[PDB]
Amino acid sequence: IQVAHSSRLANLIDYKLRVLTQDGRVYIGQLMAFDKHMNLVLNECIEERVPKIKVEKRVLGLTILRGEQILSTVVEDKPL
Amino acid sequence: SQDDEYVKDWLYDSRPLEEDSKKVNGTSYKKWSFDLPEMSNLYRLSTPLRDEVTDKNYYYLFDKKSFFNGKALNNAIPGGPKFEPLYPFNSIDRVIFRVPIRSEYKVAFPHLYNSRPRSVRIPWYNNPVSCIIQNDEEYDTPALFFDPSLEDFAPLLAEEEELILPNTKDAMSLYHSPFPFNRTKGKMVRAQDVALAKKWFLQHPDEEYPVKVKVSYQKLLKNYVLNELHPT
Amino acid sequence: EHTIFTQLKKNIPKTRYNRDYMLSMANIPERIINVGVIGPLHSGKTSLMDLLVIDSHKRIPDMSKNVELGWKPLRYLDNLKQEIDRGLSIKLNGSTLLCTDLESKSRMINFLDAPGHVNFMDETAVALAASDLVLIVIDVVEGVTFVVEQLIKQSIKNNVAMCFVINKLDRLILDLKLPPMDAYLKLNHIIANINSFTKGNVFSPIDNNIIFASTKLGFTFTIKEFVSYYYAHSIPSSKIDDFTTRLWGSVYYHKGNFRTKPFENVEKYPTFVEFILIPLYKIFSYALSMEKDKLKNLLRSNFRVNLSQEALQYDPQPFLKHVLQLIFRQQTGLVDAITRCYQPFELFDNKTAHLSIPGKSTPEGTLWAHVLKTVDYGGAEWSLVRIYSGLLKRGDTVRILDTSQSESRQKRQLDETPSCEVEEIGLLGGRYVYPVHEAHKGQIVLIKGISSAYIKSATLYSVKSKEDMKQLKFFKPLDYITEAVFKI
Amino acid sequence: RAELEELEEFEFKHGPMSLINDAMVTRTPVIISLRNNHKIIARVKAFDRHCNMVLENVKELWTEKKGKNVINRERFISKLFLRGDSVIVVLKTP
Amino acid sequence: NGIPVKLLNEAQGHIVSLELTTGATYRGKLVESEDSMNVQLRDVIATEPQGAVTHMDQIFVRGSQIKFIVVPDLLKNAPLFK
Amino acid sequence: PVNPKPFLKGLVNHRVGVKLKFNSTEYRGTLVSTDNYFNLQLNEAEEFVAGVSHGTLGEIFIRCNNVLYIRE
Amino acid sequence: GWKLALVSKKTHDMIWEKLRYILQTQELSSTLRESLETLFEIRQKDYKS
Amino acid sequence: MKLVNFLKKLRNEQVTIELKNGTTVWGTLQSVSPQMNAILTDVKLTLPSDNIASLQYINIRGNTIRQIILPDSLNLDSLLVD
Amino acid sequence: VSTPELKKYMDKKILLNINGSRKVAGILRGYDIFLNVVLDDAMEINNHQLGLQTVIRGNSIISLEALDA
Amino acid sequence: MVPPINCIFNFLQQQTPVTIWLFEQIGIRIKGKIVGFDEFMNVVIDEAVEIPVNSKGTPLGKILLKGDNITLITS
Ligand SMILES: Nc1nc2c(ncn2[C@@H]2O[C@H](COP(=O)(O)OP(=O)(O)OP(=O)(O)O)[C@@H](O)[C@H]2O)c(=O)[nH]1
Repeated sequence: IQVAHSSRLANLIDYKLRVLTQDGRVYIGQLMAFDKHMNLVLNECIEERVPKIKVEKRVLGLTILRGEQILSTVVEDKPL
Repeated sequence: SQDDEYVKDWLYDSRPLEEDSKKVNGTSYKKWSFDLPEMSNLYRLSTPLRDEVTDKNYYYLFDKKSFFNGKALNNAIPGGPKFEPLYPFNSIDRVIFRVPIRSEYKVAFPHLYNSRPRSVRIPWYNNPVSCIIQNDEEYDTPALFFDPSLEDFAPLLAEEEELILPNTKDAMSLYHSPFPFNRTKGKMVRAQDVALAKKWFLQHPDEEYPVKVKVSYQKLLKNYVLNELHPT
Repeated sequence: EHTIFTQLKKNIPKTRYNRDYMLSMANIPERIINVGVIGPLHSGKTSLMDLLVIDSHKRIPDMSKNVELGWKPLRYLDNLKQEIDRGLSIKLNGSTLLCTDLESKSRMINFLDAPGHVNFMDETAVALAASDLVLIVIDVVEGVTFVVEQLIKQSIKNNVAMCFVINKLDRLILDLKLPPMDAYLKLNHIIANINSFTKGNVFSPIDNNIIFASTKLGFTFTIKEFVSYYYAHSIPSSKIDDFTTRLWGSVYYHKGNFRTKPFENVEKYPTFVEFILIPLYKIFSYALSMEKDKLKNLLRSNFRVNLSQEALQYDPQPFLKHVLQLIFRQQTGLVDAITRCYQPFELFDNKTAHLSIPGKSTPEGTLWAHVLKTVDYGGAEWSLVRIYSGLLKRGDTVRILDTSQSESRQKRQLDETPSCEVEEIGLLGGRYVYPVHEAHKGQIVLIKGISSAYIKSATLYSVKSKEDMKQLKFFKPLDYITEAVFKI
Repeated sequence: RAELEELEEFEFKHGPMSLINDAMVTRTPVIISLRNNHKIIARVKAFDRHCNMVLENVKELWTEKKGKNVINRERFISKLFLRGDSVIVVLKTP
Repeated sequence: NGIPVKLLNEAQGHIVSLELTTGATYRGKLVESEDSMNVQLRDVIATEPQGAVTHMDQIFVRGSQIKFIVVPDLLKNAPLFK
Repeated sequence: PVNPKPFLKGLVNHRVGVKLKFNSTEYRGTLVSTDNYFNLQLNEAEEFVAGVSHGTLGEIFIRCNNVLYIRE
Repeated sequence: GWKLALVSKKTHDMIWEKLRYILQTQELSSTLRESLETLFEIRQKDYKS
Repeated sequence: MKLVNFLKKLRNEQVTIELKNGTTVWGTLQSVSPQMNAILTDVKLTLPSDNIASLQYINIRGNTIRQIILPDSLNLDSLLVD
Repeated sequence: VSTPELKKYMDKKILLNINGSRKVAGILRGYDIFLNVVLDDAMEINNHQLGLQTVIRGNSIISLEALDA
Repeated sequence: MVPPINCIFNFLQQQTPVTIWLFEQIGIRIKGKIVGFDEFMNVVIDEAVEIPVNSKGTPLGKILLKGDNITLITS
């Protein structure tokens, strides 16, 4: 995996981002919009739960992720 | 060198501005772009020849369209031109001559009051103009009319105490002016191409000139309409 | 080719947003406002419409150089040869515009720039019948004359939401050259008049009912809009509402950081004057008189506005217009005013009842629509139809009833004999019929095949059951407010 | 902003925020119970409104308990930042 | 103002899905939204965390409980972004 | 008239018993002072683990967010 | 009034200003209001008679 | 009075971190937000008896951050004063 | 400041989902900005009523469902 | 219409049989009568009683309970 040594989150917007969630799932997709409260809008969001064995996988598309239920953000891949 | 403080130096030149590289295009002398106050000066100076009629309504049943209509029906508006005719039920028993149906109407609503119209244009129709002009030595005042019955921050454009600048009294006037002075930039035209005289006879004849002068006016309008009418 | 003109082409001027999105939005009601802008002769309503359209679209062909500059008004919604040459809006040449509100939301509006001249009020009546909100528009100068009052009465009697536009401020600032307090007073007088006429709801800049426009210079604002733009930096998030409420309605800032309701010792003017009107005055006064560099600096500082280097070399009117555009970013505040005003959709019932009859079992899924008026919008015969329930698809058969046969039909009910196809559908957009297959509920579209099925102002329907048909009702003939008594 | 910080330090000295402020002034080791069960013996360096507190001389005490094998575990850290919400009860050891 | 909350309120009317902290998904027409995501729906299927579906006419939700909201592919187009 | 905050101001310099939510325990010590946040401080606070004094903690400072109820 | 305009114009203007200020921002008597209105109407011509 | 001042003043330091669940995080302090959001480049994670999961870049939510183990060469009193 | 528009649901029975899978039936009496539901108490989840008039806290609300249309 | 502030002002003056449920808590309830009210939802309760849930009358007195962890009230 490769990414630029970025200063802040908004500078790397529209990047394929692995986004953890407090309930155990991880949402992977290119981020369109962020917030002061860390609400995120993934362009091609993909629902990936970790069941109690192997990864659960599901496609969502354009979705809002609420900020409170986020654990953290990670860059998965580049734009385009 | 006080009222006419800017133009005075150059108003009488062969080419008004040979250099003045900011104010004109250059020495080719193709385009120009004056600042405000000099434009104001020009306007003031032009008081004798300037169009001097802001109320666009004024040319009512006196536009080129109106003239054309008059032509097309032989319903000459008496202040204006009268042409060679364009061409070579309804009984007294029937109709009721309550309104004596005038020629002025026959061009106003040409398709309605004038039956059997041919080659007839449609004129304008308009809103009432209340451009109140100021006389002198003041600004922003109701004069000609009556009045109605009844966390540490300042508002916008703070530290701009004077509402009106010394030029805005004149700028407003300029803004209301017609096409010559209206604007603060233009392309040149040939002295030839400027019509200092058209604006007098296109607008209405002032007051009680001798018949001959009235005739002259009419003649001029007849020419003008013809020129307008056969686009070359 | 033809003289009495529209677009008649594949390449309709491209929009900033995309029309696919607009049509998608138009799938659901509660997101299609039918505005039907109204007012006296030369209110500026058509000019307002033009402003909106221009704001919406990228580059129009008809938007020539001069109109762009702002010498001539781009009267985009007087498509008829006559309506140009005559200088009057004469028929309904509305537009479908995906309009952004001040708060972030995207609603497709069906505007209808109706005529103002009082002989044409017939045409206007249709707009009232059509539209669920009405942007009444008023000239400041003439104020509310009788015509405006009449219009208001009609709207209230026709059960339609109202959201006023006090238009042509440029006149009172430049033509009349009123002092700012005087201007404020005038405004108060006007709004007072409005309130007097409208016995029910009380209109004001607060609550975002009134809209302060100048379509020649090309700017509208609600106070909410303006405040949002230029009094969000200064004052905090929560106290903004209070500020908004204060601005208008005789409260004086008092040189101090929390105003008094009564008189103040130091300054003279109200908050509305000090915090809006005075700024406008400053703009106008400076956008003519002020040495351009200084003006540029001020714009940079206070408004956060960058003048184009071309705009520096504009003529003083068009320059001013450009500046105004830069200041009041869009016709967004106006849209906010509309949406906020027409947040009641319980009025829909009242409207429908008023038009046809008080009834129910209408949302069974039977498509039915008020055929408003036959128009000649692309030259050809079109029928402007407002759909209420269901959705109409292209190449569908439909029952149609001329509202001559409406009362009679009603009487007879307490055998769908007339019928016709729908050859094509499209959307009015000032100068083009933009073709669309869908024609969803709660909106206005143009259809080919209806026209010849009726004379004026029909209803349509397409029941899937005789029982359903029994449950139906039919619109009354549109009582065109003016009676025609000029016999030729 | 300055008047709020003045009443902050004023309200600390008089209110119960004075205790661990005085513990920082005396600079003693203090035990702190935690949300995920960690008795933190440490020297308090920093102190704010929210009870976020940088800790010198850190010594966390807990029990990683799984497999019927009580393994009371503990570690030393040089310096550590504490978040407020984790704290349950701070106490100054005599 | 929150540009994701901007999107939510712009998404009103479409068939949107919604899972909470509880893990119980929903799906139907949205009706209302605010700064705090005080969501309302119509025609909403209400699948419990086990998978037990219960169709119902309407629902109102509090924003604190919301986890994520499935928006359609239309809001990808326009007009909130640019 | 007997509100919480004035009774709490009367409860200053008096014995109090603190109960909490998760991984929690009753207490018993003389309240020292309070604020608008309801951050507590006790002297001679005894750690009553479900009403059983596990240890005399003494001079302590309890956080506001984990407070459930406070009694005599 | 016309005479006032003629020579002592500043005061006349001032008088107008005060009058208007009174006119609209006041709990003013109705007959008085009508008189004022009449005054302004005549002002529009500035005493023809 | 704000430790946010100090945490803002902590820049380009390689630090360990704990979370609400208790996950370790070894990475350079790229920046810290006024609400504790630890922007970190060149990061390495290890869960709470579990094996390594190293990564390129992680900005973690402020509230999820439990306890940041600071580096060795660190004068606390130098940054605390203005 | 944004008032949750419960005037559509005012004076109607509502199935309030609250913390720990608990349900509350009851006709609505009023509310506030925090969503604290003032409601006439009804049977709590076979089924049994506690109280006559109740006020539920907003933080404890999971959801509130339209029982009445 | 009755906001929670006004309904609790009825509970304040009345002091009628209140039953309280608790936040993040199913195992225990309370039974008393409302005596206080804060600007927050903090309320002091006299004659309060700890009442474990019907899956007895256990001892409890007068309590200032931190009101941010409330669920039910009903006087
Ligand atoms: N001074 C000034 N004039 C304006 C303004 N807006 C419009 N006008 C003028 O008045 C006319 C009113 O606008 P239009 O759109 O042309 O008229 P309209 O609204 O179509 O009137 P109807 O045909 O009755 O609908 C324009 O033709 C302009 O010349 C303004 O803001 N200031």
